[PDB]
Amino acid sequence: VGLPYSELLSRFFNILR
Amino acid sequence: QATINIGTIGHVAHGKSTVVRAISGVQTVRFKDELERNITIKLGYANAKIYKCQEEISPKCQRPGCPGRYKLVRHVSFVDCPGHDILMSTMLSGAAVMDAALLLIAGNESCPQPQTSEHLAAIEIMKLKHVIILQNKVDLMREESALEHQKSILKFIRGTIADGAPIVPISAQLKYNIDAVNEFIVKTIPVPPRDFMISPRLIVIRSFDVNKPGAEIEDLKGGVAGGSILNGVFKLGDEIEIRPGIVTIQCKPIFSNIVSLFAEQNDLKFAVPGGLIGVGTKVDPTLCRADRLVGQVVGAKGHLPNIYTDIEINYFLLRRLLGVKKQAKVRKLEPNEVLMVNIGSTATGARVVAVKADMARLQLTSPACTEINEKIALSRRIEKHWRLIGWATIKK
Repeated sequence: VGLPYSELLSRFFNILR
Repeated sequence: QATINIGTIGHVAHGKSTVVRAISGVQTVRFKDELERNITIKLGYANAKIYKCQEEISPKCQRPGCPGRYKLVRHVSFVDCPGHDILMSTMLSGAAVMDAALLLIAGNESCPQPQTSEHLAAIEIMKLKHVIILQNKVDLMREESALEHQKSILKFIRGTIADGAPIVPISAQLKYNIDAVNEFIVKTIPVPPRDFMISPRLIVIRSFDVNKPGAEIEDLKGGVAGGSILNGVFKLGDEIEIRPGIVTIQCKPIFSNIVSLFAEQNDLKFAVPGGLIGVGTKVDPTLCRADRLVGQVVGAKGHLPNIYTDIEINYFLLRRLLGVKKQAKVRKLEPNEVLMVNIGSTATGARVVAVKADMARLQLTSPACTEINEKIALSRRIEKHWRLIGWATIKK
């Protein structure tokens, strides 16, 4: 599924330098 | 030791090595001065740890809050092949050695990339649908663009034998989001069972001398074969026949008693299958010189694999080819033409004797060894370098 992925992506975006 | 052979797949200059580094810390090296700047010939090796926080990369739970220490799950080893359409033989060899796959797609680079597609196809062919998909160069892409890319990928993966294979957005350089990947490694990839009594067979991909420049001969080392086991726990102190042989034109199999069976970073008593292993044998390090033990079969002494040149193949092909942008029509196979037949680890140059309905008879210019039925990926020369046409099984 690409929505338990969506959350991950969001998290990644949040914690970028 | 190493519990499951997990392979890494992706496009050339995307960062498979980088990904490996991010995961493990163990470097694939990138070597021979050509490959220091550019791209490897040999497989890249790394040993990753799984000790889960249940109350991980290191066996201590000081980091994720709860001081209840990292609970041992597994130890996994990497099978990182070259993702170049010139050097595909190595990739093919890796494929019928692996138990599971790991896909790598870049953000800013396109979704129907040819090499990646080819790799995927190969994986599908050789029973490797356990693919964890990784979005790699996402530390470059927009909040919308990335999403679009993902959607496109999803669309692509609908008619493939991969159906709902998990996608993770990682940075291999910045070290983020790999927790999910780790979780999946236990979640989506269970290890397929590998027992005691299934006849012991070793598949060699690498030849190694540990003969260092500077030493004296009164302090010598034997030949080390870098190869994987997919059946039979090889224990210390056994005799071996390597069966594709040594060339005289006729070939004669090589006989070697076990010096060592080395896995992880420390030599062990045993070598439990589903892992890639460095096997010290009494054989000369002069035959383990550079890349001589590549695509050779090793059996425990008192065994009969057969060294075939004339082969009964059951073949199946595509409508339209891969390796190219320009996905060209599959024109029918032409008789007495040099194909490349990849069987487990071999990459033999074969000439077609006959073309039937679903069967083909092949002449081998280099002899390969069939113990079972043996899994085949086929390749052809249309556009200079070798493109992937289809797949086969030896009907024996």
